[PDB]
Amino acid sequence: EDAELLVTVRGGRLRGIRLKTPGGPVSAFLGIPFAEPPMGPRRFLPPEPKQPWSGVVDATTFQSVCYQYVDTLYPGFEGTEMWNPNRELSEDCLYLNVWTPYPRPTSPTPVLVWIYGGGFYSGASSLDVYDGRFLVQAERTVLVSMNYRVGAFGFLALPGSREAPGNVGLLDQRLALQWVQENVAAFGGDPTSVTLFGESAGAASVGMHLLSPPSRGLFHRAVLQSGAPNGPWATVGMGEARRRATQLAHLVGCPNDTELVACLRTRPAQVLVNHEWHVLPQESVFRFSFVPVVDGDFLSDTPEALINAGDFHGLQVLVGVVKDEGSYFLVYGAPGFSKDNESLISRAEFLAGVRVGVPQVSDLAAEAVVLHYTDWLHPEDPARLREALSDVVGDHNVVCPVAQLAGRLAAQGARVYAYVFEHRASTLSWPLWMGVPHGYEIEFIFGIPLDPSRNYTAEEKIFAQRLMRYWANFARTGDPNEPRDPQWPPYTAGAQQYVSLDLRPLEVRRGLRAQACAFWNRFLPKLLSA
Amino acid sequence: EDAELLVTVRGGRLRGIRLKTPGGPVSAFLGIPFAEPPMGPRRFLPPEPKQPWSGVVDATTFQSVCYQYVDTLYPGFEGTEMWNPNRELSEDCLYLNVWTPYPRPTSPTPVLVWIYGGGFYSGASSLDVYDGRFLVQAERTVLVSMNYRVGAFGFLALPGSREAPGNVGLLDQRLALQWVQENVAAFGGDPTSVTLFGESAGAASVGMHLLSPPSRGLFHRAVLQSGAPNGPWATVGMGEARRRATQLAHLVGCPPTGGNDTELVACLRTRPAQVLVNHEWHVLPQESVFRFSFVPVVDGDFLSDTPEALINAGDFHGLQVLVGVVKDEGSYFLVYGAPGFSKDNESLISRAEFLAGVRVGVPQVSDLAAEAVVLHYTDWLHPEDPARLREALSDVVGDHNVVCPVAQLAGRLAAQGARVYAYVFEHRASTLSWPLWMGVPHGYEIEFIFGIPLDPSRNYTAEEKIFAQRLMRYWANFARTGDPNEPPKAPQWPPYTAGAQQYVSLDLRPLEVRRGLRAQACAFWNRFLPKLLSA
Ligand SMILES: *[C@@H]1O[C@H](CO[C@@H]2O[C@@H](C)[C@@H](O)[C@@H](O)[C@@H]2O)[C@@H](O[C@@H]2O[C@H](CO)[C@@H](O)[C@H](O)[C@H]2NC(C)=O)[C@H](O)[C@H]1NC(C)=O
Ligand SMILES: *[C@@H]1O[C@H](CO[C@@H]2O[C@@H](C)[C@@H](O)[C@@H](O)[C@@H]2O)[C@@H](O[C@@H]2O[C@H](CO)[C@@H](O)[C@H](O)[C@H]2NC(C)=O)[C@H](O)[C@H]1NC(C)=O
Ligand SMILES: COc1cc(-c2cc3c(c(=O)o2)C[C@]2(O)[C@@]4(C)C(=O)C=CC(C)(C)[C@]4(O)CC[C@@]2(C)O3)cc(OC)c1OC
Ligand SMILES: COc1cc(-c2cc3c(c(=O)o2)C[C@]2(O)[C@@]4(C)C(=O)C=CC(C)(C)[C@]4(O)CC[C@@]2(C)O3)cc(OC)c1OC
Ligand SMILES: *[C@@H]1O[C@H](CO)[C@@H](O)[C@H](O)[C@H]1NC(C)=O
Repeated sequence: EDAELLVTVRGGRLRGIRLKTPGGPVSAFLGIPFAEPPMGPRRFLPPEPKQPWSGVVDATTFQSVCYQYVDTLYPGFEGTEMWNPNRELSEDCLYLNVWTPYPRPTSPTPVLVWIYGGGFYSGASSLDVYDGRFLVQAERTVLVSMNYRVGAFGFLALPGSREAPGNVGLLDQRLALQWVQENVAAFGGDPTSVTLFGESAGAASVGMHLLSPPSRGLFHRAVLQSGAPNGPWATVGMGEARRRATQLAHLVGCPNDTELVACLRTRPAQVLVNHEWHVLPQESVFRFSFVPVVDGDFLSDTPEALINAGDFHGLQVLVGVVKDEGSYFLVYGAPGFSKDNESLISRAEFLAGVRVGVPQVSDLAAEAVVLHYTDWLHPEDPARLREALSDVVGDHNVVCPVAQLAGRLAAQGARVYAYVFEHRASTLSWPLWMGVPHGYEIEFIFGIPLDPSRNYTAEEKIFAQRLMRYWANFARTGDPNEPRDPQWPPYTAGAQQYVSLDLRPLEVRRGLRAQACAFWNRFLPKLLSA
Repeated sequence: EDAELLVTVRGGRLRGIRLKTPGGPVSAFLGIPFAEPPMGPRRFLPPEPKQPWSGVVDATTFQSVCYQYVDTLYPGFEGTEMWNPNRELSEDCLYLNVWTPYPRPTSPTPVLVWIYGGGFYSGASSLDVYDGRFLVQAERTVLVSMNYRVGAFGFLALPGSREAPGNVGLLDQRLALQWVQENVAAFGGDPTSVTLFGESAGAASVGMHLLSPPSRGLFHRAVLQSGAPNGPWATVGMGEARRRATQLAHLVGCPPTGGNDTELVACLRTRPAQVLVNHEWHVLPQESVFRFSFVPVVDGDFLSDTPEALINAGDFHGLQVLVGVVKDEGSYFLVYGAPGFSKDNESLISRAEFLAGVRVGVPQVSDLAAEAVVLHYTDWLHPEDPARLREALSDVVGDHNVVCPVAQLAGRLAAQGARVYAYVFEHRASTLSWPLWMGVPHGYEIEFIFGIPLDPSRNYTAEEKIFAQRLMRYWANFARTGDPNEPPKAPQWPPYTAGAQQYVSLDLRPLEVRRGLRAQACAFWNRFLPKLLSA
């Protein structure tokens, strides 16, 4: 019996499992319950701490995936399947995972906490691409990831009601962060050095914890990869949340908030999932039905407001984007797009594409998008229209919200590091026209290229090793830099410096699409207010 | 008596003068009356045709400059004085000039008609820079130029009223063109080949003649240099013109505000010309640049609709047009009103001076509109760089007032049947006295088009003399054939079209072909901004 795989936490005793990497073993504790199962009367309610157990919890395998919609746009295709649930779906899904060096560290090790993305409607901590073994072995951190409720289960809100208050998936995350404070020491972790990191909705989540005081006490540094709490998709107001909750009830045949939630509770989970997409008010890309709601509670104001009025002295943040943030989303709703052709759209498709990509704005607002994003010397050229519409969607949803966050944070006391990730994985199965799509930096941050049984090049392995070193340096010190030799300077609102991450050494550049983001961040809001 | 210097026109007999030019003699008939003097009771009224006379009128020197404001921002400075009146001011100013080859052409010769600019408030055909002797000598065309009333005398309007209907300066121009039809043959000119050309307000006037059918019969081709009838400075609506007329009258004590139009006008008629002139600048609604008090008025008469609407709805088959701009359209205007600007320093403005300059440069738009301008003209990697800010303000003013209106005109004329040629004039004259930062300012191609560098007393380089010869050639080729190209191995000037948008650079190097008249910038001014102003 291996004593390194026995741990006792506040609720009871756990048995882990030893895992192999090419660098040596690692200890993992997978499927640790951190909340009571949010089932039956508990659906839509905030999570309750897991009651203590007798005996030994088997923590040797990933637990169930939270109920969520499963992608079937390209059945069997690696590019979609790698994001899909790889364990059975269940509402009993509130488990977290801890990876630690082997043998377990005997002194306080810095903790990385991963929050997965997936539009707040999908994702799982068990996905291969989020495997913590390589980071833990190579950089000697403790790594934690949790499942949190997604879709209606995590974000359906009838604001004001006690039966469906909203933001419960965010409370799932907070609760797991509380669990880490109380229990990570038992694994060698140091509860006083917890770095949060997340991608997409995960990054939006990280930012939300930054802006919510009951969460802010539970971690020390933050990494936001291709996502921001101020993204136009990342939150909804109370009115639109109520409307969507109400449209979901009617689609599944339910009728007073109390009677409405009670009827929703009688419905099989899969039935709610089968109607995921149907509650959005208009045809769109990069929009998700059930997202965090601004109701004065978890967020006391909009993240934009909270960001502008925050003092961020004492915070270090790492943020960044991939080279082609918009491309992936176009195959899921823009007319004329497919992974299976060059998606060389027409001017008319570009224009209908803009209405989809910037949903719910006035025609004047759309015209201003079209103006900014048309090359008026080549207004009708298919390849430029494809790149331009990718830019529209990527800038609006990701790049410019991230730039805004970085600018405000740096100007209000935080030390910010920014990157653009510009390497297209040799193993990437999405077409070449998609460039470096959303999500495709992650396998490199987790050092997945070190897995022998996969097809990455020798250069790609070395690259993954650089990136794990940046991320872990940042977790340990608040600064990604290695000792002097090409340096990664902090991002400031004036100089606006960021680095390109690819196979070549660090290259410093200026401005996160400064001209485009001026439009989205400075001009467009004024237009929308008049 | 010299038979060449004697000519009979419908009105009576004329005696002209024989001018020396470095390439040979030219016959000039300067100061031909074409209207009854718009004096006294005829102030603000449409021009009356000149009554026949007995005997011989001496057309031997330029007549008076029409009453106008005189610039004193830099007294004695060559750059300003070259534009100022060089004859005495008078309301008695409706004279035109004809230059013809000596000996007089035997067969009918194509005619160029010049229309000066100066914001509809200033200018004269007598200026040295508009001397037609060199064009006529080099290219054997007939050149005509006319005076027309400017300022309140030309464009004060109380719309609807008989006593000050507005647009009489444009009617002055039209009467001159009728005179050309009736009389230019007597000088050896061809009334069936008449090409108008003008710069700034003159270019805008040319465009208005295109858009107004009774004018349209009087010429065949048009050249618009750095101006367009659709420019935001070039017309006002009836209400704004009335407001301005009324504030002028009020500033000079008429009536002893508003009232009977007949009475208001009669009171204005008793004021000395100079009294009106002194208050001219004072009626503009806000502090501004590139704005002028009394300009053509859209009243349904001369212009049946806005020039914008007429350009859009018009059929321009059978028409050739040549249009263009200088390299730095906006710079000149900035020293006449934008904070931080001077000809006597580098005008390296602050960001705050830039924002304030935007309000002045784009007057009478919403705050949101101004914000859109700041967004499109700020470099967000260098938002406070003084040199860049100076340049960008120059571009705001140049694009908004000149480049974008001309591009829109060119695109619409091309799309709708006209052969269009477009240019950008990029040579900065060796003799230019304005500071280096202004680059190639508004108005500084004219001296080259008119061949002024051939004038021995002036100190242009030999290359500039060659350049001027090339330019005169294109203009004359265009006037003769509707096509500036040489009827060889010489680089070709391609038509401008709404899709390819090709134009040429004019300078010391040969023709270089380029695409887009500030196409990105102009999409903002011509496509987006108007939609924003509506909403
Ligand atoms: C590129 O493909 C899109 C999408 O098409 C799907 O995948 C293709 C490879 C092929 O199997 C199509 O038949 C599929 O629909 C094409 O867009 C579609 O055009 C059809 C009509 O021709 C229309 O009914 C669909 O709605 C369109 N799909 C979308 C997403 O708008 C597009 O034309 C292809 N581009 C080419 C051929 O250049
Ligand atoms: C550039 O000049 C302008 C305008 O000024 C004139 O010419 C200068 C060469 C110098 O002799 C000035 O004193 C002249 O007035 C400067 O702007 C002016 O500043 C004065 C007071 O200093 C103020 O009353 C005026 O309103 C300003 N004029 C404006 C705003 O148009 C400008 O500061 C000069 N730039 C420099 C010195 O860098
Ligand atoms: C099939 O039905 C539909 C599916 C989608 C749909 C699916 C979708 C996304 C998206 O934006 O829209 C983005 C996405 O979620 C990612 C790209 C994402 O957001 C972030 C990260 C990863 C994991 C890479 C992802 O979840 C991977 C899975 C993705 C592509 O799946 C949209 C629809 O409306 C147009 C729709 O029909 C109404
Ligand atoms: C001194 O009083 C003022 C004068 C002006 C003023 C003067 C002026 C112009 C102009 O845009 O505004 C442009 C101008 O006319 C030209 C550049 C032009 O338009 C076209 C061609 C030429 C001949 C070169 C010009 O007429 C030459 C004379 C110019 C420079 O003179 C503006 C004022 O308001 C800010 C003002 O104060 C109320
Ligand atoms: C203005 O006054 C004159 C008298 O001097 C008169 O003949 C004319 O009809 C009046 N017009 C109007 C509109 O009152």
